[PDB]
Amino acid sequence: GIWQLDCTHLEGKVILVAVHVASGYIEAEVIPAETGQETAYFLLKLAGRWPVKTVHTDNGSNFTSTTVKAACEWAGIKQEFGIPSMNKELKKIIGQVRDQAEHLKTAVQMAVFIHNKKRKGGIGGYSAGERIVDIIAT
Amino acid sequence: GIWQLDCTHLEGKVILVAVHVASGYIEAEVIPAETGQETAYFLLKLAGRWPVKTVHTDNGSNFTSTTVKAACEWAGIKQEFGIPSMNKELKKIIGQVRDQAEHLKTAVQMAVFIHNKKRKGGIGGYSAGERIVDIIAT
Ligand SMILES: C#Cc1oc2ccc(C)cc2c1CC(=O)O
Ligand SMILES: C#Cc1oc2ccc(C)cc2c1CC(=O)O
Repeated sequence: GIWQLDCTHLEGKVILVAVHVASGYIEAEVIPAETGQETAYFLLKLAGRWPVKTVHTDNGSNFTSTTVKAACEWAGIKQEFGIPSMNKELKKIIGQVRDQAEHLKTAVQMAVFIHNKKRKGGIGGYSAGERIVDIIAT
Repeated sequence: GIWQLDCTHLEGKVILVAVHVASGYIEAEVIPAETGQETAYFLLKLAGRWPVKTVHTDNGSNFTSTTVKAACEWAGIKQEFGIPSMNKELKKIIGQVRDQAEHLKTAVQMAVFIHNKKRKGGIGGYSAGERIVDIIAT
């Protein structure tokens, strides 16, 4: 149930990125402007899909949102400070698709798709999408 | 990889619902007004998360959207006509939470959460969320 949440920026829009740490599986979303509400909405969606026990963030923003607090509590997500390359390689894949899409969000989702379905170096072993299912099945 | 897509309506807003047929797992989203684009966006998101091989719909709307067609083709989703209670029991769970939320979409996601994490009749056996992971792990 361990995730990292961070955010990243492109064409002046904010991309929320959750990583399932043991798998490298990602979910992402383009949000209107870093709000408590939208982070809360993304958390509640993610927790309804996967076991989400602990979310690790690297700064204080998410500790100051009333709605994130209520989402955390509603869904039983521990907020934990501290995070003991992803953003970067998702952007490479976004640039290779960017023109195949009117909306930035469609390119973000095409990039999430490829990241989660790819095999590491293109052959053999498991996708991030397969590893997350394999870890939760065990 | 078999899903059903349908849509439903509440407080004058449209809720897109995908069901993984063997599991009963659901994903849902509140969209602005039944567009090709937003259905396409929802499909591309879903396929990046789960194996999505075939989507079954019960009418023609999704066969007339250029963007749905391109999403289908990009992600390798077969669109199939014909669907050989869900909407209804999701609405019961929405009514029990509706007041716990400013936005309808938050109540939809609280209802998706409970539907996917619940056990059938409250004890024993597996949640829809556990069955989808168990079916794909096998
Ligand atoms: C947008 C948004 C949003 O997402 C959430 C997730 C969990 C909880 C308890 C609350 C919210 C809200 C605000 C609300 O609708 O009450
Ligand atoms: C909104 C939206 C949207 O979602 C998609 C999913 C797959 C594909 C090929 C295209 C789109 C678009 C339109 C676009 O951004 O080109």
